[PDB]
Amino acid sequence: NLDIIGKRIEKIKQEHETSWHYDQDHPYKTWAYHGSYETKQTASSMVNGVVRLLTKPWDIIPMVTQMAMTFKEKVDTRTQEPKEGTKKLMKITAEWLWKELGKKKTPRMCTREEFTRKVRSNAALGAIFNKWKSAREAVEDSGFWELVDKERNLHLEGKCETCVYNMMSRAIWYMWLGARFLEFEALGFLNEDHWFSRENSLSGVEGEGLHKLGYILRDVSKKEGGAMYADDTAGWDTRITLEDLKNEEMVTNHMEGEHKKLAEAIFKLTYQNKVVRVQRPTTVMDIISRRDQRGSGQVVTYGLNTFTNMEAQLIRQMEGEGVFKSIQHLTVTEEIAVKNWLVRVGRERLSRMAISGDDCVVKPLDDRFASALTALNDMGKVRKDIQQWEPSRGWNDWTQVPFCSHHFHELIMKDGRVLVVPCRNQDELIGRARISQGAGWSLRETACLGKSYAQMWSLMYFHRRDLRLAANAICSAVPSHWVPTSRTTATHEWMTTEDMLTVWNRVWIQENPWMEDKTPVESWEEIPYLGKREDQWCGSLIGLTSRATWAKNIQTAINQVRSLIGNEEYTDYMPSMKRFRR
Ligand SMILES: Fc1ccc(NC2CCOCC2)nc1
Ligand SMILES: [Zn+2]
Ligand SMILES: [Zn+2]
Repeated sequence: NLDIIGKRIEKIKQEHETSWHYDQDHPYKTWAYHGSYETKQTASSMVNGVVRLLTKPWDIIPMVTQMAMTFKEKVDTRTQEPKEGTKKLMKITAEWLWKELGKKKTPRMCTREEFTRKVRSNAALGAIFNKWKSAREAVEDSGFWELVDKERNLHLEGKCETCVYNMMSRAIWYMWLGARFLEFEALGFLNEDHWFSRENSLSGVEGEGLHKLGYILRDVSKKEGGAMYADDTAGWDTRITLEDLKNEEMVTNHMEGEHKKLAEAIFKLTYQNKVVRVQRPTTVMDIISRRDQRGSGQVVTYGLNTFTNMEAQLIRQMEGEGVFKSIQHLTVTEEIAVKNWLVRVGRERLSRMAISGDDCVVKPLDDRFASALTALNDMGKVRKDIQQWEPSRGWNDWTQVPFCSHHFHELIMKDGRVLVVPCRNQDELIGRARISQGAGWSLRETACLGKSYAQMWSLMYFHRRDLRLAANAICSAVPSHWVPTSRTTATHEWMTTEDMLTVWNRVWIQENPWMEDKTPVESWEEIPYLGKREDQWCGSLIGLTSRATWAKNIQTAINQVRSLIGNEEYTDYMPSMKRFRR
């Protein structure tokens, strides 16, 4: 309690000393309360007019249009302590997993220089507005780094003053850029040096890209075993136990010198003890603490989520295989059986999984996995939309498994080569491309965001008739040389001014390890679509009157957007499609 968080609390107390009141009508049951103080403020979703003008048929589809319009009672729940058998399974598994992840990697500190390059090329690092405007300005000023230095030396002393979370099934915990630096310095190596790559972790997919995930799931499907399981956890971040946070900290056992002490302090002072500020309407700022749950930077959150998910799923596999009999207590010889399973088959069992933070697919040895629920439930990783003790539904076909919000099709080219392509309901793809975040967008910046979605569709979703047509229309309506942009950046090969056919060939043919024949494709007409009925099943409007009129009259829509943008240099991309080619 207060010896580790007090200083941070003490400090905030004084910045609002003409406001501090121990409110008595405070809602928190599971968050420890400390006090309140005066504040007054809230960024909703804006429409991208370039994408909307070129997707007119979707103006009357509520699944698209409702996406642009508009539980914090899950953060305020608690998770019971796991039993001694569960705690032992996790500690053995975590010890073993860090060693395996560390065999071909060296933990190291990330640098001011690396941090500065990050901010000067924009990533969602989750900082705040104060003393400096943007992140870009604070990183150039030496005052900031003196602030960073004071905290840095405070952390080496086992103490914390300024590392405080700000809240805003989603809950995002912003910190000041300084606290974000110190987290990146100590733990950025997990992401920067690709600890969760598939090559390094066997279960992981970090840095893969949507064009690889289907091939990875098809490779898991080739293993002998049972159904493919893809259980979602109900609110994963809220189910992270203090025992989980202590198993994650064991990465520090692999460190040395300064780095070890700096990493130990992030885990002790900011992860295993937290201070948060929350906006209440009744409008005060509440200063609450708790020891458990996930509240880190989103990039460190991804790697530690992947780690603890890999651990949980290996333990569920051990349970299905009868490695241990009960979670109440491991015998002395059960401990040696678990250790020996890990050493003997651990790497094979990791290769049976695809894990992306809280998202997993597992192809276990057999279907005993389906009813192996005691460890999973007792670790607190309770499955979503199924009754606590009901067996998991198994998927018989890798093409029907959900993963990273997608499913995957096998698509055969006219020349016999096999593509495994990513897919999701087309209403979701169109509805997302019609949304922008934040204020002060010029027409040119709105156009370049539309172009980013269009190029993503040409590379990932070329097999959907409506998206290849709409992508060609947007790229025809935006000036040819204008550069695609985003405000929150997986691999993003569509973010380029290179010819999209050249990028398609590099991604799907040249650099694709599942494609033996490297013959380049010479035109978009060589590049296939889903079957017409499969395209409709996944949300295509082909066969509707609205869609036929849109496709026939597309040059009129393109010219409407060109007239709004004005006299600029444009290319007509529609003749790359058979139907507009004379
Ligand atoms: F590009 C296309 C693709 C399909 C289509 N219509 C067909 C959809 C399936 O039932 C027969 C008609 N029109 C244009
Ligand atoms: Zn601190
Ligand atoms: Zn599909």
